[PDB]
Amino acid sequence: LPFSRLAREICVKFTRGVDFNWQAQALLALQEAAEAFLVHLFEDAYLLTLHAGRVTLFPKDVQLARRIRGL
Amino acid sequence: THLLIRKLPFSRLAREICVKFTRGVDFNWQAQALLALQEAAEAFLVHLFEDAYLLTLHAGRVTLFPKDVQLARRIRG
Amino acid sequence: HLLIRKLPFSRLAREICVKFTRGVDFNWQAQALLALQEAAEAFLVHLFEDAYLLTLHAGRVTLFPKDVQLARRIRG
Amino acid sequence: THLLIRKLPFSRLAREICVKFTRGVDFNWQAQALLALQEAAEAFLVHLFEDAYLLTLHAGRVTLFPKDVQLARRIRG
Amino acid sequence: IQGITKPAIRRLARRGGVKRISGLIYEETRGVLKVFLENVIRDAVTYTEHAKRKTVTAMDVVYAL
Amino acid sequence: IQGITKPAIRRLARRGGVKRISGLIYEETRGVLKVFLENVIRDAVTYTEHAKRKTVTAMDVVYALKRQG
Amino acid sequence: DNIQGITKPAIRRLARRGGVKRISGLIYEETRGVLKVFLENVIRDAVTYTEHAKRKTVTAMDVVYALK
Amino acid sequence: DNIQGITKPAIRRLARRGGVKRISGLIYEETRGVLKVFLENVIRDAVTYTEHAKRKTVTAMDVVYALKRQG
DNA sequence: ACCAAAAGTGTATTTGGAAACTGCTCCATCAAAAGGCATGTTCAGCTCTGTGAGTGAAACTCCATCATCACAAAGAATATTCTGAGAATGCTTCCGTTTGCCTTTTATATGA
DNA sequence: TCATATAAAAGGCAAACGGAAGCATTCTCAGAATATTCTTTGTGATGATGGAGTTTCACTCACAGAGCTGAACATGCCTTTTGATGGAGCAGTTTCCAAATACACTTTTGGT
Repeated sequence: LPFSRLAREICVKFTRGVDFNWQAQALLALQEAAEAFLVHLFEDAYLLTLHAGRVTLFPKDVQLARRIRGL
Repeated sequence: THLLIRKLPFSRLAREICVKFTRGVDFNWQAQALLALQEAAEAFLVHLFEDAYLLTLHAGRVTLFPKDVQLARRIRG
Repeated sequence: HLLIRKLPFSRLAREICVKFTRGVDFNWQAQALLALQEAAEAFLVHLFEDAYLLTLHAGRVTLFPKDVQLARRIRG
Repeated sequence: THLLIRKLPFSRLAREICVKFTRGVDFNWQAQALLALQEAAEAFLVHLFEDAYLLTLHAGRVTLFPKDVQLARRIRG
Repeated sequence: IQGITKPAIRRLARRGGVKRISGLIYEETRGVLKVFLENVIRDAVTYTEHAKRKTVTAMDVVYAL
Repeated sequence: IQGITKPAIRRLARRGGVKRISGLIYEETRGVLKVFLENVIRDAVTYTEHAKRKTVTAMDVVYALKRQG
Repeated sequence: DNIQGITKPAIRRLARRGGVKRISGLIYEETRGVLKVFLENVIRDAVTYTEHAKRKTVTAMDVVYALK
Repeated sequence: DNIQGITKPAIRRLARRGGVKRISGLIYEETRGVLKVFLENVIRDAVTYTEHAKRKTVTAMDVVYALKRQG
């Protein structure tokens, strides 16, 4: 999806100027980093949920998995 | 400016570790170095225990089982 | 769990201590034997996973002896 | 042994990386230390290539490809 | 308005090796993605307006972490 | 030595927020403290060796801690 | 007969745990050889650590130290 | 740029000493990146040691100790 | 334009959150006792600071030689496709080893 | 160095369960042929840049002496340490239903 424009609606707010042209490799790297972050966070949260005995995820559990590490 | 782990056992543990890894003469330890080491080790243990306690609170059961502390280290690591 | 039978592992450990030719030196504990079992299995699984990754890089899905040989050589 | 990369460009790179990405203030470098660093980098690169060409020849390709270097780096620690 | 969709969350989660996902976690995933994107764009804008160049993207964004 | 006995660890956890502490955690606490010290002492002694000295000063251990992360 | 204890399906299941899909026939000999070399290394280190102390009875501490 | 100080013929010569025969054009950038990472680590550790000794200059002892630490 | 894909609406399934029970092991306290830590002395070598001697590191200029771009070619090697055949797998049946459970057995710590 | 005991360790028996043989199956990998690509090789320019000789001055470094301070030891007494029953809160186990997730069909729709 062209979610890139929706992502840039907040950066253009901070820049107060014309949106800069981002390379295709730049968007690819951003998407890969986002996927890596999401998969790492989800795996970490699921580990502690299964430790608690549950099988499904929860907002509290992913919130804890985020807060335990650095912010 | 407080500590709660006894000074002599910690000092002798640190000295024996230093002698163990380094196969040289006994490295003299300045009395400030051991105190700072105790401060750092105490802080690290307190933070690890705090994070382990968070795991138990989310799991309901409070008793700190070693699975909790090892999992907290795994997430921290 | 442990993927091999305990007794053959124990007897191979006994004979590989016997090859040290220091007379009788076999004094085996359950905890020591299981710890060495776990360590050997972990080393083997690391070697196999790395070798399979390398041979997948090679262009074959199977595994061959020259995979594990050079994987061990590169590791050290 | 004789050095492969010319000493001046490596010196420039080392000085700029030290002064910029280490938050150090105009550190001065010793020519012997810099030569030691150049030797270390050259040895590391030649050893990495010696390792990677083993993978390349293993894959049946007489040439060398970057994926070989990434894989060799991944295997080696 | 919202560019984050349920199959997008579920595919990545299943890639992560989870089994079941609550439907109540979509808002939290949107929030964590939002803070992450804010962080990366803040680093990028810092790197672009601190460097002389403006149009190019500084690849040093990797070394911020 | 591992002279860090049960009441010391219990009091440490008590200031750490722990109310009830299991009896199986003393060994793991000793192990984690031992490995943490084996790392910090190693780095600090390497640093002081670099300083061409034989005694160890709080500067060396603070440098080692900063290096550890 | 000594190395016959390590049986062939053990190699297959261990490779399966290692993520390997297929396993060729010739791999068994080199698998047993690398097992032998790793065993002799670790047990050499364990026996020299056990000889460092005056008793000939090994302990779990000796082998875990031998790992390092 | 400064990073381009490690010229392509230098990389080719180093590879020839390494024993490779044919070099793909993509490997130059990857080799530059690997060298950059390795130099970053070694320089960081050597500079840290030099700051420990409280000197403004870096000596061969600092770099050799940094190499020893690296592993 | 247009076709994959996500949203909406059901629909059957399911696992988790609470309740009730049970045993289990951990907090607390008392006693004591006793082992180990805090305190105080004494000596020596080690660090710290200074002080000057030497030296080498940043800055400079100039020349020569290696990179580099550009060119064309070329052919070596690579990616691709098609084919078969040995080997790797699956399944079944038998059989030989393993493992829990007892039953001896003796090497070592403890005391003297 | 001797008693010795005892707790870890060696030895035997039945089951079943994983391993072995062998055959049918397939399918992966090795081989061959080929279009394609992209790396090499050679060479002219060449000027772009790295190497060599000179300086100076900021700095490192070797040493020397003064202090102190850390290692080692003697002593009291107090936080630790076992044990002890209790006990008592709390972790592990079992049921149930119900909201909530997975799944299927369809339709908008928006991504290319």
